[PDB]
Amino acid sequence: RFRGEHALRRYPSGEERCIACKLCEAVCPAQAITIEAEPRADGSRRTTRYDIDMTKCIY
Amino acid sequence: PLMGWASTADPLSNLVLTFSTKEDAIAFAEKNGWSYDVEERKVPKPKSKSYGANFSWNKRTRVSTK
Amino acid sequence: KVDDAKVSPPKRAEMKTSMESLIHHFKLYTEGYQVPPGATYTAIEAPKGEFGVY
Amino acid sequence: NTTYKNLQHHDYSTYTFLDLNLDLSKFRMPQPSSGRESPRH
Amino acid sequence: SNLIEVFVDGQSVMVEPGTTVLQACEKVGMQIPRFCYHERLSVAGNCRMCLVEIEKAPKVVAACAMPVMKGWNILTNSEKTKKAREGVMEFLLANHPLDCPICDQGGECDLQDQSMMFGSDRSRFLEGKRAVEDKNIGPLVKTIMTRCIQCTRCIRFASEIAGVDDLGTTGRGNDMQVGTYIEKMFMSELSGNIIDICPVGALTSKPYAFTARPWETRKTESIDVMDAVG
Amino acid sequence: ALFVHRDTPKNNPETPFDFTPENYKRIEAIVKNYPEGHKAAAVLPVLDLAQRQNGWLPISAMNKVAEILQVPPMRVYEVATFYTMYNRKPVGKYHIQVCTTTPCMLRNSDSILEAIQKKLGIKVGETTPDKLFTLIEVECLGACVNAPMVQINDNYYEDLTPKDIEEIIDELKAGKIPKPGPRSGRFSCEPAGGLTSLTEPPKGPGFGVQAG
Amino acid sequence: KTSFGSLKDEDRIFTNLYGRHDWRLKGAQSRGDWYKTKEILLKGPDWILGEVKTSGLRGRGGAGFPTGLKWSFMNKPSDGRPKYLVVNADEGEPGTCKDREIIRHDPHKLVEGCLVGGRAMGARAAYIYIRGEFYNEASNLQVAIREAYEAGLIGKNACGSGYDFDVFVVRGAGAYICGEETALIESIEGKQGKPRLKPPFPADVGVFGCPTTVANVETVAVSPTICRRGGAWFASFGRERNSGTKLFNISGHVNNPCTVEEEMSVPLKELIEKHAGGVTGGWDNLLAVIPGGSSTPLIPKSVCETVLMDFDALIQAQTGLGTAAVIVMDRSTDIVKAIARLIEFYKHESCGQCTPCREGVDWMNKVMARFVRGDARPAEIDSLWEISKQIEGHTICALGDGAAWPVQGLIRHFRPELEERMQRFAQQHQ
Ligand SMILES: Cc1cc2nc3c(=O)[nH]c(=O)nc-3n(C[C@H](O)[C@H](O)[C@H](O)COP(=O)(O)O)c2cc1C
Ligand code: SF4
Ligand code: SF4
Ligand code: SF4
Ligand code: SF4
Ligand code: FES
Ligand code: FES
Repeated sequence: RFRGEHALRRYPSGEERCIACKLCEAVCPAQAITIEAEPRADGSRRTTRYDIDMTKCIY
Repeated sequence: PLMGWASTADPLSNLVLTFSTKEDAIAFAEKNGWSYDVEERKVPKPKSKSYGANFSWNKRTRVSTK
Repeated sequence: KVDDAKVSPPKRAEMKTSMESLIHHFKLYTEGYQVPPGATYTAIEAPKGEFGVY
Repeated sequence: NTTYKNLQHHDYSTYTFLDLNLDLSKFRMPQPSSGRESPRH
Repeated sequence: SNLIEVFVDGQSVMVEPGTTVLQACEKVGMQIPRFCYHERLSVAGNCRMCLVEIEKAPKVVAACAMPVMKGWNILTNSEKTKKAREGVMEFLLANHPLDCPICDQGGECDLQDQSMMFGSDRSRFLEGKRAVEDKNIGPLVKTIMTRCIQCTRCIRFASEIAGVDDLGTTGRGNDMQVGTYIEKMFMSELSGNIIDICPVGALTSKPYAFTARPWETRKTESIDVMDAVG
Repeated sequence: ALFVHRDTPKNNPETPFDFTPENYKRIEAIVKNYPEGHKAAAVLPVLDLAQRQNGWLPISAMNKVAEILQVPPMRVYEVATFYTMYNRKPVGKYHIQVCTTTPCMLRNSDSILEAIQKKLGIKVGETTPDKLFTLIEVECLGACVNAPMVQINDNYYEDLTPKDIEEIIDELKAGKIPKPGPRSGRFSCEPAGGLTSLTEPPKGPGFGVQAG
Repeated sequence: KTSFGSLKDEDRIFTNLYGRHDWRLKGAQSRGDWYKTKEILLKGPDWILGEVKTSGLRGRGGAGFPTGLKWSFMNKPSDGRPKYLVVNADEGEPGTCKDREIIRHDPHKLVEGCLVGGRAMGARAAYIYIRGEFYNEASNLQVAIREAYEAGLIGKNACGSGYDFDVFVVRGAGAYICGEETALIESIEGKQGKPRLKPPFPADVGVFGCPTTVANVETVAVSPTICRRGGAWFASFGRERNSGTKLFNISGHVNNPCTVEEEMSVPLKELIEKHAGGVTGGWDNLLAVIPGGSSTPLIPKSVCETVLMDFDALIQAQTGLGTAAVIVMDRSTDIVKAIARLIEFYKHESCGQCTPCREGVDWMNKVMARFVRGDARPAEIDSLWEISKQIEGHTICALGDGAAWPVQGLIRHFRPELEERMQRFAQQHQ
């Protein structure tokens, strides 16, 4: 249970696991997350901009 | 211009000061010097509604759905 | 943890199938739980000394 | 009397309820009106 | 000269004739929690949330639609008032789907706020949880109809402000689909004002749909244009 | 069972649909029974006329009833989706209601359900690859005091057994129709022992009353 | 005071159970209709209400509200808004045939009684609501209306005297909820049948805004008999709160299941075996007995051998007496299965106004499925007990309450079969 790299996951042969539900930026105690979300042409709600500052991220 | 963020040259941009009466608000603002715009408080206006009036006979307030 | 789930968030199983535990997870991490008004103080023994917090 | 005095019900066609309502539409006192003819007029 | 005496937990206050328990309880500051009642429309009673143990009565009664006899005492903070709220709030979340991320009312739900502040925590109702598939009401209003808690707020708004009469209840028991039966894309005026009426995340804005969740955005006073009324 | 319309023509307004002027006279009798000011109260009997006229109501029937009673159609769509006697699917000539809940199910309607199933072939709740055999089981009707019951087009059949099922259904194939009343003798809802009811010809107004 | 009471002949309030001398107003006159009614009418409605509260009519249909209080609320001074009388004639509580017998064999006493009620409270027109199941009996009612109009004595200027009174008939469309007290009113209004809120009473706002009321059919039938007969002659049969004659019907599981008039109390063993054949398999074969119908908790064997049949008695047994289905059920079926099917009926007919009945009957339907298959833990059966404590009375109508009570009675009495069922499912999966 080390806390390192800030990686993402994805579904089994599937798309991006993030819904862009903004909880991580709502909790991020130095606000280093920056989420701007949009839907795409499909209909499932997704993102546009998912930025982690590594400076502010206290891990 | 590197990340698409909204910087500002406004240190005062995220002040908020929640008070309890208009008098002390104005007293503080004039005590600390800068100008101020007062908008007045607006309660919801009390009404006169009843379920029997939603069951009218020759009055047009009629529920029409349920 | 406490079983008073309105303070500590629940765990993953009930989180992935509840409704109340999902809502509690969601709002508990967005807003933060409400804390009744008043001023407290306490102090424990840090290995320095009186670690007090007010 | 131990015989089924009915079967007067037996002949009833599927229109007869509205037939009886149809023919018994005399002495219809005015079903008292009120202001507008309808809730929305 | 046209007064009614009530005690709100001992604190006396005076009530105009014919009004509700709820307007006087909101007169002393205690907002009894509500779902079907909203002051711009008539009074349904179908959300049942406003039960309050009003004395010398074994049956706990609604407060959005109670005539106010002289000399009440209105017990809000009792035992079985809380037990009735626990029961009702546990009943709402049975057939409501786990959508609070992809719901568009994360900061602005009503089940979320009032079920934190009034409800249970350990859920039950282990299996089941039916779902009603959505409709296509109008391309300006995105519409999910599994989250409809059938609260009959959009219906009364239609028939009593819009006058359009296109939304109806359909069915019995658990199966009450709410909408227009005939594949008609409902288009009328003030249909943009229905996404502010629907208290839960079941009628959202279509063009706004998935760009922000409302704790980030700051709120600011301004004056309208394009109509001469503001 | 799919409470949104989704046209599928042989529906799809306008399906051409109109009544008989005799039925128009029924219409005016019906909305002249109710008081003026509340014309919208005869929606269900007008819709009953539409069903009894044309065995199931299409959507153009609902537009017709709405323009006749000068209402928005949405109330008619509510009342159509709300009740039981109005079947928005097209049905056959004869309709079958196999009623079975509390005495009806415990007095072995499952024998009758098996009999109806393996005589007719089409499964429970469904329709048939001909007319006159839209079979649905239903909940309680009221006439419980006998064997579990059958409603066909405004008629009953009680005191059942699969040989009577064979007979009645072969005769509805043939076109001949037996009685609404009970079977196994006992010509009404009777105490079926040795007539434990009243026996004497009752007196009525003749004997001791008071103030009249 | 009687020793628990039984049928004493000719003290039957209404004869002609079935198929008697004719089916006619002439036979109604021979059996006791249209006799000296004008002298009762022209004394003033206050004396009619005095006659009824002298008789002390307990209200029927399984509620308990006495008729005298209701129709004494109906003594409002008549304003510009007319007064209406609504005769309810659905048969819920599956097992019923309460007034199916009455409206199939004698509509005339109902016509007499609705005339009585229309005089007795200032009513002006009476709408009679028949269930949609009953086209043929409804047309019998239509023939009787034609006979009473063709007599020229109801309709306009009744009994000769200048007193018009019109009566109509509205069909049902199939519901349990149209039988209730207020969803009836708005089902007549053309909107879909859904109850209102109670503290605006029907006697203040009713059908479109009229001071109206709703009578059960047995009240309509008993009304002109007590008007034409003596005061408290009705009251001589049974106790003091409840009084009079009632249809106790075994529609269910005995040899020759049938319907009988009796007095207000009866010993239950006489009631079951000494009138209607015998119990299927004898007295000791049955598992239990439900009184009332379907909105009533069960009564087990050790309670059914001793308890008399009064309204106060079934209050003392924590149940509620309704009508027409006071029946046994055998050990040979599982009472869990029977009550679970009744819960499925409750789901299939309930309106969707109140949240709690909607979702409570949803859970209880699925949980009784998981009990018939037996796939739960004992905390689930106490969970069902807790939720049946939550639902009760927290709705508009009493369908939710009458869904609370059977689960209650099953939990209060028949725990051991539930435990053995769950144990056998453990033996099955293991
Ligand atoms: C759960 C419920 C079901 C009812 N079902 C029926 C019914 O099937 N038929 C009927 O005539 N009345 C029905 N009623 C109404 C009662 O019979 C009620 O007692 C009636 O409105 C007046 O009867 P009373 O004045 O003699 O007590 C129902 C009421 C409730 C609460
Ligand atoms: S927005 Fe944040 S919390 Fe939500 S799915 Fe994406 S990474 Fe997870
Ligand atoms: S769509 Fe929304 S406002 Fe309308 S009944 Fe459903 S939950 Fe209420
Ligand atoms: S309305 Fe939206 S936020 Fe509220 S409980 Fe439903 S899915 Fe969650
Ligand atoms: S308890 Fe159920 S059936 Fe009764 S009024 Fe409420 S929602 Fe309707
Ligand atoms: S607020 Fe919905 S019931 Fe009173
Ligand atoms: S249950 Fe079959 S008719 Fe009542």
